[PDB]
Amino acid sequence: GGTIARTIVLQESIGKGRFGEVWRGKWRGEEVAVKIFSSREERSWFREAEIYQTVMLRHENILGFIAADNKDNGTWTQLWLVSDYHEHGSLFDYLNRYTVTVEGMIKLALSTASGLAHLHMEIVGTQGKPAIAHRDLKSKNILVKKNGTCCIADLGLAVRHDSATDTIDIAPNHRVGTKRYMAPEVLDDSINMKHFESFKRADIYAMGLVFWEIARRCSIGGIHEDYQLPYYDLVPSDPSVEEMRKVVCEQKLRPNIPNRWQSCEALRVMAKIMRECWYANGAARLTALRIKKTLSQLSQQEGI
Ligand SMILES: COc1ccc(-c2c(-c3ccnc(NC(C)=O)c3)[nH]c3cccnc23)nc1
Repeated sequence: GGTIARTIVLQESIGKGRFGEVWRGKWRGEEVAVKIFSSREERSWFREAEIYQTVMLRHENILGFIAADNKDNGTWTQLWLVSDYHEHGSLFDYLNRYTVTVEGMIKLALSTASGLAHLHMEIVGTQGKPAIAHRDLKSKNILVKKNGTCCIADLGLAVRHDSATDTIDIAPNHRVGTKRYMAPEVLDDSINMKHFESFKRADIYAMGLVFWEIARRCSIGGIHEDYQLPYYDLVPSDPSVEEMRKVVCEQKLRPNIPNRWQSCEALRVMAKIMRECWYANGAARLTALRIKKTLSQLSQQEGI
């Protein structure tokens, strides 16, 4: 029989995904994360398995995929996905529990941008990698590793591009991600979903929101802000597309950038990156590769 799910023992319930239940399990003596889907969720399981098996996807800042498998308990079949386990869990959880140093903030922002740049990058060759857009980037979908760096997770809603024909591998539905992090063009449905670059640009808007969440938690001289989700000051919990659209598209508001972020170079660099991810016009936003370059130049300066 099989050598994956058969030999894994579930230990602790982690929580529920969009589809699938998440667990901490033990495989060959090591801790692993397991996501379990029912038979009726096969389409969601298969699509996530497909994204994680993309040629050349592996990267230090992308969740490490182990395997897709099935497990029959004698009554029903379970569809499994197995990955590396990260004890800190999400960046959302990490930022709620802790404050970070200037060094800590740059490590989190650089690692996030490096993972997104890798996802977004097309690699030519026999073992080429297609460009991939996430479509649901948020702090709850980024995990924090023991070394204080991030890895991008929740790849189930991703879209992949074929550069030669300029085609996207699936027929994309509108507004699939988390409403709070939807880019202006997604909220007002002006996004041209036939152009792959549109999805990459919408991911950068969401990454800007995540950088704002991190920067709030950066403590200098014991001074920092409390943890908040972006737009906590303007929309209810679980906002609708309409509530977000009125704020982001009509009133044209963005998360507030505090005055204290101008007192420190690292916070001035982060604040400038945010403003340049938040442009209503996606074509004006920075690329993930440009952000990675800016933050790498900053990490080198701070001696991280
Ligand atoms: C390809 O296989 C997987 C397996 C698990 C997850 C996954 C994880 C996950 C991963 C690693 N470590 C942890 N660690 C702590 C402490 O939660 C949690 N959290 C989630 C929440 C919702 C949906 N999926 C997930 N994704 C993909």
